[PDB]
Amino acid sequence: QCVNLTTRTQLPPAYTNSFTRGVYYPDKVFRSSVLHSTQDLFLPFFSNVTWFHAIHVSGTNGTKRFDNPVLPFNDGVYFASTEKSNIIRGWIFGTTLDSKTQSLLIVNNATNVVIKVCEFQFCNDPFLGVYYHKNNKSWMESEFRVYSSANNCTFEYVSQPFLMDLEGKQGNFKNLREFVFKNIDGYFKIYSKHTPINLVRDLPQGFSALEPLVDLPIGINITRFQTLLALHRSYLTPSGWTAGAAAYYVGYLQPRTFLLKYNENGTITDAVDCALDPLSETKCTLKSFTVEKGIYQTSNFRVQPTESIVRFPNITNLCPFGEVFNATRFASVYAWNRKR
Amino acid sequence: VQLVESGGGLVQPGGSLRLSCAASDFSFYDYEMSWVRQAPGKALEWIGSMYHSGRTYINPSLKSLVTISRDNSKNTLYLQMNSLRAEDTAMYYCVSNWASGSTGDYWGQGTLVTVS
Amino acid sequence: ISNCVADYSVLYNSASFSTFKCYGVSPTKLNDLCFTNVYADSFVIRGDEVRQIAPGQTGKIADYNYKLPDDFTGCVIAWNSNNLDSKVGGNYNYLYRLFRKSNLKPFERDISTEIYQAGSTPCNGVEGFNCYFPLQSYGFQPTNGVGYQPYRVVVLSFELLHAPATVCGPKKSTNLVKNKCVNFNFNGLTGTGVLTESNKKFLPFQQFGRDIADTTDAVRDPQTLEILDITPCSFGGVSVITPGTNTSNQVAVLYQDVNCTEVNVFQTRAGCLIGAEHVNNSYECDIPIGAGICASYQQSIIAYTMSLG
Ligand SMILES: *[C@@H]1O[C@H](CO)[C@@H](O[C@@H]2O[C@H](CO)[C@@H](O)[C@H](O)[C@H]2NC(C)=O)[C@H](O)[C@H]1NC(C)=O
Ligand SMILES: *[C@@H]1O[C@H](CO)[C@@H](O)[C@H](O)[C@H]1NC(C)=O
Ligand SMILES: *[C@@H]1O[C@H](CO)[C@@H](O)[C@H](O)[C@H]1NC(C)=O
Ligand SMILES: *[C@@H]1O[C@H](CO)[C@@H](O)[C@H](O)[C@H]1NC(C)=O
Ligand SMILES: *[C@@H]1O[C@H](CO)[C@@H](O)[C@H](O)[C@H]1NC(C)=O
Repeated sequence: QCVNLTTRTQLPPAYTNSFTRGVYYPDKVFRSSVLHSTQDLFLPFFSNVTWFHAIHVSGTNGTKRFDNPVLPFNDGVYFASTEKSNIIRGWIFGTTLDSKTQSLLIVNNATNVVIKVCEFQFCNDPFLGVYYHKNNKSWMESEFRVYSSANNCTFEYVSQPFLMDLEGKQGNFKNLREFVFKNIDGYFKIYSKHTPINLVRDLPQGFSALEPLVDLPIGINITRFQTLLALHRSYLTPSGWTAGAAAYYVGYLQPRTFLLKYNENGTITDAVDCALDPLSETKCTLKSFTVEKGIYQTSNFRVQPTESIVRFPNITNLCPFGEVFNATRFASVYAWNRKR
Repeated sequence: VQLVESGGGLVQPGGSLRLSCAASDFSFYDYEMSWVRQAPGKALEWIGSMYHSGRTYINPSLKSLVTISRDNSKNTLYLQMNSLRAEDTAMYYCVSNWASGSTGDYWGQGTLVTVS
Repeated sequence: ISNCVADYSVLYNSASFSTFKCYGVSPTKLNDLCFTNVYADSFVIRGDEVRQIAPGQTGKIADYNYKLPDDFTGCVIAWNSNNLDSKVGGNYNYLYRLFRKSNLKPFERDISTEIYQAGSTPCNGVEGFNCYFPLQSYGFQPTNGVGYQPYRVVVLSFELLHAPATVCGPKKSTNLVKNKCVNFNFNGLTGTGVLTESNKKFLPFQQFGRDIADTTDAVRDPQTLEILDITPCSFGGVSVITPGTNTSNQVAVLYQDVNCTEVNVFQTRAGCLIGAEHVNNSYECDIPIGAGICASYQQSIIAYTMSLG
């Protein structure tokens, strides 16, 4: 355990845009045939989702190199991935990703998902891998190479696994697991669902409201993330470590105003961003998805100030304090001295 | 089991007996150790205990035949009981982190002893 | 203890109880005030020296071994366990302590056992005279005194940290009654109305529905998981139909859009009309009621259906 392999490649991410992705249920309230407007943390429509590439297997001759760094995370992330092979294992939520600080761990372990939080003592470079056990016919995907040793913590949550291998059909699904991890008032919220999609790269035009599946009552002001990718030991095929590849996404939420349509069964079918286009702004004001012809006063636009100006007179190098505070004697109460 | 004991067997009344159980790391013996045995038809009978420095206190009821040697680099400790009588046909146990509580101690298996 | 429910009400009826001693925390409202973390304690100490766990008191056990909080977020909880650890011949197993260095700050959990000097003679690794061992035996027998027999002293401490809901009481629950004006409290959704079963396609993660203008109408049961409607029961204005205090005094009271099934009797579109005879005649409209029905004074109050002409 506690073994490092970081490699070199830093190929640039070909910035792509999500068409209609990042629509969520920001409540547990049933609503039928009502267009409700919310001002919550969302992902703006048609925005640069960081088209990250995981460990690069560009096939002419090997050269597997890692692309899972530590990034600055403001409010949340829209995370999506194909991973037809079960590669992504968990997340390394934290603040400084060192000792002295609390951290959050998500694990797949596709028998029971473990949401563990402990003040671990991470070693140099955290990664994954698979080794022998010589007994019980098992394999080792220990994250103790990420999480050396825990102390002074008793936070554990293991539940019914949500990140199954629910493909079960070998194609046309690709388990596009979409997530948002957001921190509110010292409370953790997670929303996700599975979407079957055929596209090779990028994201489609489809709309799919993303349901919640777990809320975590802990209260960590999580700042730095990290993803996990399944890896396997190199064998006698012409110390070897970390054979694998993947492809994952990273997004960032922005405070926005969103208008959401509700089906007669309560399922969100459509949504409109109330800050992208003047046409979309017209829909939000009228609270309808179809606007009749005419002219509507949507909002007010003013040009904002540019700089700052401070003006003070030519008086400098004076401080007449102390003659009134640290004087030898003060006057009587009925005859107070008024020093202008 | 991560703790094994060696010693015992059929011994004529009056012989000696020993038990050996060892660990590996210097910090695993923090901080209390003791010994215990459960003879069939007998309740618990604690004998002695000691801290890291080696200060010992022994139960006054059966404190006449207590002698213990301790090691640190080998990470061991031995409870030596001599003058094997006819009432020791039972199983013994040595325990690490004895005082740590209900869930802070690890137990053993012992070896069979025959006494006439 | 975190993300649990500490059943204090159960804890008041769990084992043998002798002495309740609370300081700074009310003993009757433990369930209501939700706490954050509980660090349970279990004393094995004779009752003679138990009373020393408080500010302004000193003892070999209270201020040396394991210190309770000065701001007692809990109660000094001590019971009796005379029938637990009694054996014949004297239970010389448990460990006393003789002395330590000096006074200690609150919440100092001692593990090390550094050697102590009693006088001018130094120890420097020597145990014995003026350098005492930190262990001594207890005494427990079935024939020993009750006070010197072991006590089950499980002191409970609380914490008001700024953490999400982790410790609170059970608060119990009640039964459900339908088709009656009742007061409901479903995890905070307090209100009054009529509860009746409904067929609404509630999503599994959705708890309570809500129509236009934020009027909750459907709520899922927390136990049976059923969809129940919510609507306030009958209310409305009360009108009086009178022919004036110059011909008679009989009046007919009309309850606007309140069904006659709930408190002669005639039912109209405008509401139940109590105190008026329904007749099939048709004259000019004298006292207008509504929906084409309006009453008049003949030798009583009778409600027509107004004749156009
Ligand atoms: C909430 O968020 C941060 C998470 O680290 C913590 O306070 C921060 O401490 C670091 C020290 O390196 C500062 O750089 C940050 O500015 C602090 N955050 C804020 C908002 O001040 C801590 O967990 C929580 N801090 C507060 C003020 O609540
Ligand atoms: C995404 O980034 C590229 C340059 O980095 C820019 O050309 C493009 O306009 C951006 N698209 C969106 C939706 O932000
Ligand atoms: C909750 O407890 C009651 C006890 O009778 C039980 O009948 C009920 O099934 C439980 N709720 C659910 C959803 O199982
Ligand atoms: C009101 O009274 C009438 C009597 O005919 C009955 O049909 C009806 O069910 C009652 N309730 C409502 C809501 O109308
Ligand atoms: C008056 O109207 C109703 C029928 O709807 C009934 O009470 C009765 O049969 C009628 N009486 C006469 C004389 O028409």
